[PDB]
Amino acid sequence: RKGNKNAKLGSSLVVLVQKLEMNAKFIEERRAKVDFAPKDRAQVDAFLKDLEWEKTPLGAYVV
Amino acid sequence: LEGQDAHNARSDLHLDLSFFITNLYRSLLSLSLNPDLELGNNKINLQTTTVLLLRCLTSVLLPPWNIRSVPPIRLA
Amino acid sequence: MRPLTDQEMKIVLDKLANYMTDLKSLIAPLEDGDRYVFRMQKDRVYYVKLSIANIATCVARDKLLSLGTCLGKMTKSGKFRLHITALPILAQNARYKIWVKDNGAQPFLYGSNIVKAHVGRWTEDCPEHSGCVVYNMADIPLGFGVTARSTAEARRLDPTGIVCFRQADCGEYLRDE
Amino acid sequence: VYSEKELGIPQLNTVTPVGVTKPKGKKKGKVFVDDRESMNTILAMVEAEKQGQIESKIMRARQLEEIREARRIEAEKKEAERKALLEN
RNA sequence: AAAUACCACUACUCCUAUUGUUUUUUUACUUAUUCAAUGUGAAGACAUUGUCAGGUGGGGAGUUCCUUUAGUCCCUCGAAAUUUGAGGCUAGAGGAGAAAAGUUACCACA
Repeated sequence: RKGNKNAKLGSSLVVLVQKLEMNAKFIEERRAKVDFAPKDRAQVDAFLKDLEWEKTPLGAYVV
Repeated sequence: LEGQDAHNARSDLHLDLSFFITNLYRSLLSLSLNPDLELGNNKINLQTTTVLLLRCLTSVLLPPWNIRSVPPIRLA
Repeated sequence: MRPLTDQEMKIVLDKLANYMTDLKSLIAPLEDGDRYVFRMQKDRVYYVKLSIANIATCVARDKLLSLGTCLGKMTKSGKFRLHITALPILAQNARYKIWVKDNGAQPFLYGSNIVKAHVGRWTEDCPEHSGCVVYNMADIPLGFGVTARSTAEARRLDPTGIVCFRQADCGEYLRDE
Repeated sequence: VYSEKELGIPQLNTVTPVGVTKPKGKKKGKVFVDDRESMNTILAMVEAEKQGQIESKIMRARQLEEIREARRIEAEKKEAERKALLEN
């Protein structure tokens, strides 16, 4: 959109990229408070085992 | 600019590589998603784009001259 | 509050280019469609976000006391002078910068001129009367000024000899207390 | 030595035009530089006299060209503003 | 502060149910609306837009309000209950005009 006229693919990719950005942001807020010194990585090794693949915005998208 | 005479000429001759550094910085992502990186005594004429990228990055981050003067912001 | 005029902008940018390399960096647009603009309250120039200036427009002129970062003051004769409040922006974009030891950092903070007996690191190829931001050995922005001699002259200079002329130091924050 | 501003010296018309001069002791209308393009052109001129002498002819030409492009963009934006405020 | 026996009233806080009202948030769909074309397609109840109440206005056009003092204990708003604060009235005192102007037992130079 300065190509083709395939608005179906256009809309599908715009919603895809919006959801990818939302998931990246979601990772920002839940990772902003994690300590990752190079000799102590307990929090990052215990980061998100307790969350299942439907809570994430991209999980909702994919399901 | 990594030639000796040009290095000593730098300030007098107004030879600034800020444009090249910024261009490499802005093109890193496009090169990362490029699919033809490895589709390939010389110091310039190198057949592989990833080899060229390592030469650029070595010149920038690890220059032969003033290696302990590189801006930390650039390095990071 | 009002924007700067053409002559005022020219003078302010002349001083800022005397002390810095890149100024399109200062006036460049940001990600959120916002940019840094210049404002004037009383006889002082303020480096501010456009959004902050627009949202501070509602404040009355006689009751607005500061905005963004105070960059300096326009003198009675129409001459701009920078400030230790303007030190940070000079720190991001300094052209020439001179480091001093602790035994010279304390004198500079008291308000003295830098000496090569205090210097511990130089900037190569520095003209005689240029723009140098004074740091300590911990890369802490300590002040700014104009150097007195070139690098070669300072090296061949007497260890007890003035190398830089002080214009502002961080001790003025103990003035305005 | 006394300043030409202090002395009441009339402006003289030369190859550099005087233009429409303003009456003395009256309201000199303040034109404001708050546009990104106007800041660009003023900045380009300032950096030009700050850098000064360049050995390379192409480098000098590029410096002059960036100043010219700044003026061109400023003029275009001002003309567009004129059109916008004259029609709408 | 308030004292419990006796028996009367309504006052909040937290929950439940249906025999009902509204408002807000998220999501879904097009008919509001936005964009492209000529001899129908896309986005979407969000934007955009409009009306009032206001704040700032060193810019443009036109012309030449608060604070203090003393008083009647005269009126309104706010607060606490057994008293106050802010305004209101009477008349003294403060604040040709964005070009610049005035001023200092101060600094630097001459």
